[PDB]
Amino acid sequence: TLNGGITDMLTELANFEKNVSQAIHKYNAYRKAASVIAKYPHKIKSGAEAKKLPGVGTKIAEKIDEFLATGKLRKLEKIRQDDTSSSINFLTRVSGIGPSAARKFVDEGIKTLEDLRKNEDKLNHHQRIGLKYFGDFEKRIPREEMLQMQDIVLNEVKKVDSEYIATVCGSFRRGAESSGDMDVLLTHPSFTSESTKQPKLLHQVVEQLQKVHFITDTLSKGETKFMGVCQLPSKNDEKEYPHRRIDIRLIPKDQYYCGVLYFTGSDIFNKNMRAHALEKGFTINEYTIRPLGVTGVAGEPLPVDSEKDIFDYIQWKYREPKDRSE
DNA sequence: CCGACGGCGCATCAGC
DNA sequence: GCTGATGCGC
DNA sequence: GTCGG
Ligand SMILES: Nc1ccn([C@H]2CC[C@@H](COP(=O)(O)OP(=O)(O)OP(=O)(O)O)O2)c(=O)n1
Ligand SMILES: [Mg+2]
Ligand SMILES: [Mg+2]
Ligand code: NA
Ligand code: NA
Repeated sequence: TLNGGITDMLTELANFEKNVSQAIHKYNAYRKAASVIAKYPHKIKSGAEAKKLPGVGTKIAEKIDEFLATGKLRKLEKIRQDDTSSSINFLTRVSGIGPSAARKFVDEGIKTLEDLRKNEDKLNHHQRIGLKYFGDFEKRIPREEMLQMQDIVLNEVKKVDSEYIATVCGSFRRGAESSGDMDVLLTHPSFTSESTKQPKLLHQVVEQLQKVHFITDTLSKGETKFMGVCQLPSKNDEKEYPHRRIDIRLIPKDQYYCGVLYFTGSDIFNKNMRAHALEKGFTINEYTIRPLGVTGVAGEPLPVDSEKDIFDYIQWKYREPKDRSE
């Protein structure tokens, strides 16, 4: 907060473009812009001044201006009155529900938490579990709770296989005071860039979190990526914790540093980082960094021994996690 | 003025 | 069934 | 919507 009023607006605008407009570049434009301005250590006084930031542009600057002058932005207000827009916006807040579902659902008359609650049969497993946890999904997990769950997945994993190694990523890793969700990066000897790779691995751990009731519901699950719900065990007579999204990604043991870099994000930060890499003649993914130039065809992965080596290749000072919001 | 925008997992559907 | 696309997601 | 060619 400094320029919260600004970032908010951009955020709203970005939500619009993405849910309603289905103009994903404009969505990306708005968020980068909001993240840069969020790091900005001064209270912006004008658009021009914002313009000096990378990602802030001419339009966004006129807006910031009407904004600073009126405390508002018409276009937002006016969007705010559109009904089709409010439904989509509402619907898209349901996990599993995105731009196209929300429009067909709107088209078919489903448009409120009510319409939804009586039409579970028209949803997919995904959206049904999302409907189910609708407000919980919207709550911030505070840090002390994060410390509790970590402890659990960790302790649980050890139990399945001493060898497994799980690490809590996303906003947590970035030292946040409250996450949004739980992101678990996991590895095991047995599965490497050239392994006879075991689907047993993600499975047995998922299983183990189940039997312990940590894990309550499943959103998706492949042989390397699991996406579901978990929850902390409540004390006698104490009212239970909300349900949380938890993501567990299984990574080749060996491509760990690329793995952790990726899962720690931010998403904006990675977006920015991967881009700079291209610039620099590279192409970074969760597995490897590879040379990629002129012909556009990439080459063999360069060796890496730390997250650091990935910043090195691209000419960037190491940015510890706390510095990853963008 | 204009092409490109990070890179990839899992679910679902149609084509065959 | 498989392959490719599209949705929605991290 | 912006950026960089
Ligand atoms: N479009 C995205 C979204 C996410 N990720 C990466 C960023 C880190 C990891 C975890 O993602 P989230 O849990 O969505 O984000 P977070 O930074 O952990 O934030 P939150 O507190 O909202 O979970 O996935 C990404 O590369 N690209
Ligand atoms: Mg997260
Ligand atoms: Mg997550
Ligand atoms: Na700018
Ligand atoms: Na959604």
